[PDB]
Amino acid sequence: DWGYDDKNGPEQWSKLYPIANGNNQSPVDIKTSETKHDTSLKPISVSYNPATAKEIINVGHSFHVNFEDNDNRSVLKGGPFSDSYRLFQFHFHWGSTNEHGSEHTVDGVKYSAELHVAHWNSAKYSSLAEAASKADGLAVIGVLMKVGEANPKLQKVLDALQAIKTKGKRAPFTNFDPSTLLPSSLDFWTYPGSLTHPPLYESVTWIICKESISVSSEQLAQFRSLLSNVEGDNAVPMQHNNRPTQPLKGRTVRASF
Ligand SMILES: NS(=O)(=O)c1ccc(NC(=O)NCCNCc2ccc(F)cc2)cc1
Ligand SMILES: [Zn+2]
Repeated sequence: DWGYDDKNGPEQWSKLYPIANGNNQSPVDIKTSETKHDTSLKPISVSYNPATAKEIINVGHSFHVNFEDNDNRSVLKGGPFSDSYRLFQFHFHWGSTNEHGSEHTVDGVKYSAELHVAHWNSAKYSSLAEAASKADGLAVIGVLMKVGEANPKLQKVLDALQAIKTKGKRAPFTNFDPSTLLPSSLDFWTYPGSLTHPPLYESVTWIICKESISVSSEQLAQFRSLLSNVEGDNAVPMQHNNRPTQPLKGRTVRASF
């Protein structure tokens, strides 16, 4: 089993998953003086149906909000993509304290948390399971979360956590459009990368928003009060789940702006 402890964490993942030392690993530090503006990048277009929201689940190291993905009711288009990508999940990463928590960094600056909105290429593949290992299979929007004022748009998510406190618990999570969590501007960086935890597939086209969203210190505390243990065991809070940034290995981060 992999995790984020010193024994099973990011620094040891390569033992079980050798791709952890690959050439397209995520997250990365975005150095803005080295980004390349691309005039061929179109605007990001998201159109999500709130009826596709399905379920929230404690997965031990984090929690996931999953969506019905049987059709194109909820899609991401534009940016670097010619294909439509179907929403299937969003989740967060956070750190042990406010000073860190994001996965991507910008000019070395660490933010308090990071939102990931994940999609799969339904123009080319028939399912998430098929798409997840293909180089053009996944598209994930990352939004950096800067500690400050409480973010009211997180409210439904935060209010749901008390029903999935321990590992494996799950509950209906319906009628929610996660485009309400995105920043007002969708100016972005993009680069070819990977899942940020095992199985670390190098299948993700990343879309990192330039604008951050807010989160309060107490809202972050609610994430960290989720438990990684199963019901009845000694409580083990989910203190953190962000991977360190990884070498670019010659990749180009492109800017839409
Ligand atoms: N933090 S993140 O990079 O946004 C991020 C991290 C992890 C995920 N999870 C997945 O992608 N699960 C797909 C796994 N499907 C089973 C499977 C697929 C292929 C295969 F060969 C064997 C089994 C999503 C986003
Ligand atoms: Zn993630």
